Amino acid sequence: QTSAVQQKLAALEKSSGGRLGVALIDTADNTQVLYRGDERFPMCSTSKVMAAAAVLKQSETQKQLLNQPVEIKPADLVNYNPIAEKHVNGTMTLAELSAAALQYSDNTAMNKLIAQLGGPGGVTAFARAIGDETFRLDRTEPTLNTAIPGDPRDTTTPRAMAQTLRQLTLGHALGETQRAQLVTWLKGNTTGAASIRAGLPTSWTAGDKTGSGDYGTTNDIAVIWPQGRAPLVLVTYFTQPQQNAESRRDVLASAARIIAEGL
Ligand SMILES: [K+]
Repeated sequence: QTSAVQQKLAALEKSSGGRLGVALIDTADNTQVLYRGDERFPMCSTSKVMAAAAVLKQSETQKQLLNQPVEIKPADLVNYNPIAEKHVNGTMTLAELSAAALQYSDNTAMNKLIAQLGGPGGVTAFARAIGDETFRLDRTEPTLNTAIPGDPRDTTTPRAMAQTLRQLTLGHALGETQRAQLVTWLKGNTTGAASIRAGLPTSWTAGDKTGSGDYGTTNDIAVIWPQGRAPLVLVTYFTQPQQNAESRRDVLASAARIIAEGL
């Protein structure tokens, strides 16, 4: 079937000129709403959630891991490094790198998480360990953002990412103090006010991770606490046909507003 909500998302998509993917899980009743839910999209910086979560999982068996220093050298800086550049020729802890990656979208910080995990495939391995058969991380920053149409590298589907985000933030994929830390980090994101959360009633609270890349790729994944009811998980991915396209955070806000109005 095609619901009214799905038809509205298709109208939004048509007007946008791009390709929109949406997955909602309403934890009040476990129901899902999806739009292109099984199509692949480039994750861009939304993949930082999986990497940070994989390090949190490692920390369950190493109480001091998050306080472990990692050297930041000039050669490690990539294209967007607002926290790591302050620490070149010094160190950041794995907690500091996780916070920087998640809350500031620091790409050097992501590369240090990836390295801690043994490379992109270590991120994918953690995904598989928590039941996500779809996610794949193939490259480091910045090349994981090339976002070329039809390229499977560094992609997932909206359905898979919503399910994973639920398990990580609300379920039991992580230990309870690690889950709480992930949620704290997401709720302190600095980059999200124009994306999903722009489409939601302002009384609601949320944590999110944005992403952006080539092909005007504009993404957000969020855990949401609406006023008065059980939490939601919402994924909104968007990508466009030309390599140089502009970001469209407003499309993500519009998708979220359609979802919220449909509850
Ligand atoms: K970024």
